[PDB]
Amino acid sequence: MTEYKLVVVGACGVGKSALTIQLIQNHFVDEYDPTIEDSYRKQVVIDGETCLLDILDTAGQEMRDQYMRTGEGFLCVFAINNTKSFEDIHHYREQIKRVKDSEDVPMVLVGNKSDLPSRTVDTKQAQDLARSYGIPFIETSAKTRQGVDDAFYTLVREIRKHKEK
Ligand SMILES: CCC(=O)N1CC2(CCN(c3nc(NC4CCN(C)CC4)nc4c(F)c(-c5c(C)ccc6[nH]ncc56)c(Cl)cc34)CC2)C1
Ligand SMILES: Nc1nc2c(ncn2[C@@H]2O[C@H](COP(=O)(O)OP(=O)(O)O)[C@@H](O)[C@H]2O)c(=O)[nH]1
Ligand SMILES: [Mg+2]
Repeated sequence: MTEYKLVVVGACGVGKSALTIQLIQNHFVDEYDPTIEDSYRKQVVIDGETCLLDILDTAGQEMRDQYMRTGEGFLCVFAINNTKSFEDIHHYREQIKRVKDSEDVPMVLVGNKSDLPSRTVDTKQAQDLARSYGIPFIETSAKTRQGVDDAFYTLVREIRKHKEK
């Protein structure tokens, strides 16, 4: 069983906890406690490989540098109806680059809440940013579970592309 250490980063309220809960439990949580920062496991077969995913759901206030230093891949999450959350991505990416001392860190940009009407961040802005960074862009809904598996599996794939597993 190969382990993958994943970290989910991004602003409060973008749906980090809700995505993580969906992947594991196939349940959408309407409110999940914003101060619960924890680590979750999921055994999944991806491309004929039994993976044990170790997902840190970041939370709390602004041991951290430990998961950040050793995490193999990062989900950088904004909400499509939260312009500030999107603007914040630059900071998360910068800081991840710093800790890894690398422009090439396995990462996926996730634009969540795709079910909500009238996005304030359009797919073009999100694609432009992902392209600049050399990373995939995936739109999700934790509410409906759409793109949720795609985000996490694509991250596992970006990790493999970077390093032997
Ligand atoms: C509602 C509760 C919830 O859901 N939360 C998730 C939550 C968001 C706030 N968080 C962070 N915020 C800020 N800074 C600010 C100031 C100005 N900007 C523009 C935006 C935020 N920096 C952060 C940061 F640098 C890192 C980080 C990175 C990337 C890389 C290596 C690292 N080593 N050590 C920290 C760190 C991490 Cl991991 C989080 C925050 C932490 C975790 C709280
Ligand atoms: N419509 C909708 N609401 C969502 C989605 N993801 C999360 N939410 C809601 O947005 C709020 C913040 O979600 P949460 O998962 O706690 O975000 P976090 O602060 O980044 O962990 C919660 O009320 C969720 O129910 C989504 O895809 N769609
Ligand atoms: Mg949370």
